[PDB]
Formats: sequence, structure tokens, C-alpha cells
Amino acid sequence: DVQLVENGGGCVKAGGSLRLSCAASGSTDSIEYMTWFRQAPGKAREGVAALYTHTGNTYYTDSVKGRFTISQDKAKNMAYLRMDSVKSEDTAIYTCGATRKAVPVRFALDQSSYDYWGQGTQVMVS
Amino acid sequence: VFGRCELAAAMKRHGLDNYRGYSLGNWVCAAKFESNFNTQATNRNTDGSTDYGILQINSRWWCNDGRTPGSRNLCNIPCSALLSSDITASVNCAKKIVSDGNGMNAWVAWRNRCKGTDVQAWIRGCRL
Repeated sequence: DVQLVENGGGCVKAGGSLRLSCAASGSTDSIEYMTWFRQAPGKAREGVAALYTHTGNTYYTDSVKGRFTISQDKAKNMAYLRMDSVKSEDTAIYTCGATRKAVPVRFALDQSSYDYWGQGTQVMVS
Repeated sequence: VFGRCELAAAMKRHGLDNYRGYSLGNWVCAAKFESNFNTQATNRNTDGSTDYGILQINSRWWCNDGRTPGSRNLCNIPCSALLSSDITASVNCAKKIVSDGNGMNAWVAWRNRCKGTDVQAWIRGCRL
């Protein structure tokens, strides 16, 4: 019984630093992975920055390599995704998925694997 | 129900010892808190996935039962072999799982109890 929420978003010109936040409720202990998925208009939902709550290892797709960083707080059961050097293609709706089971690394960015989702937060680049 | 010392000796024989930088105590504790030293133990999941073997390997991602939709079957072996009394296949695919990259953190019992504890005490007093 984990509900995912998202905070932040909005218009951020190129190069602007955007701080997206995500939180978990209910039985947050069972959560294993936290990932951000961008639902770009006209494109299928795809992962952006996968993460493992316990180890803390962060996995990122090629596009956002070296620009976006994701970290979480154990006490608050929240994960926030830093953004930097944004470009035109970054405009999309970002969804903070979560799972109650240990997914493999190769499937950490897979949307089907995750058993939880939250209301996506729109991100626009001026 | 295999003996605690006997189970530790079996794990040592199978080569699980000194794998991914974990001692025998971690594996013994994980087995004890996953199946209470009972390899025949079987558990289901809310999603419908099934767990077989002493280490309770999940069917969705690890073993190919054929009853779980979209199974990644990483073990590449039938879940029945894991359900078999012998722990050879369980040891092999546990090596594979701990080699995933996240270590023994994948197993819930290990994180809950065998993480940051005196796991080595499990193999104490066993003449191994």
C-alpha cells in the first residue's frame, strides 16, 4: 500500500536547475527501487534515473548522463531528482515509479517491472 | 530440516563461501530466516509469483516455473530444481543473484536480520 507523489516541475529555461521530489506513504519499508520516468508527448513512458533505496546505487539512461542526479532519504522515504543543463527535449511529464520487490539492475529502468506509480509532474523548458 | 552446522558445511562445500565478499554466516542466516532450514518450504506472492527452495528464490525474475506472467527466469532453471531437497541449484542461483550488483540486499530476510549483525556466529561451534 504505497502511494507515489511528485513535487516540483514547471518552466525552467535552458541551463536552469530543477529539483523534482518524490515521496512514499503507507508501507514504505517494502519499497526496493525508486525511478523517474518521463512521459514525453507522443513517446512511450521511459525510465530516466533508477535508484535502489538500500544500496543507494544510481542508474541513469544515456541521455541524462552527467546532468541529472537522484538521491533519497531513508528516514523520510523520499527521493528527489536534481536536474541541470536542461535542453529542449527534456520537456515531458515525469513519473516517479516504485516497486515492492527487488528488480534486477537491467530491469531497473523498465516501467512494467514497477508495481507503483504516481501522478506525473510536468516539466517545461523555455 | 538440515542441521545448522550441516547446512553451513554444505554451503562451504558447494563453493558459496567467500563469494562476493560474504562469509558463511550471512548465507546461513539468510537460509534460516527464509525457510527455517526447510528446503521444501514453498511460498506464494501477492502478484502470484512463487518462491521455492531454502533461500526462497522468487519465480518472477529468477526461476522459470511457467505460472508467473512475464518471467525473466534469470536462474534459467525450473523452480522445481530449487524446490528439490538438495541446495546445489539454490546455491548456484544465489551466487547469480548476489552477483547482480546489489549484493545480498535483494533478499528481504538478509536485510531485515542478517544485515549488520553477528552473522558469523551462525557457523560458530560447528567444527567446520
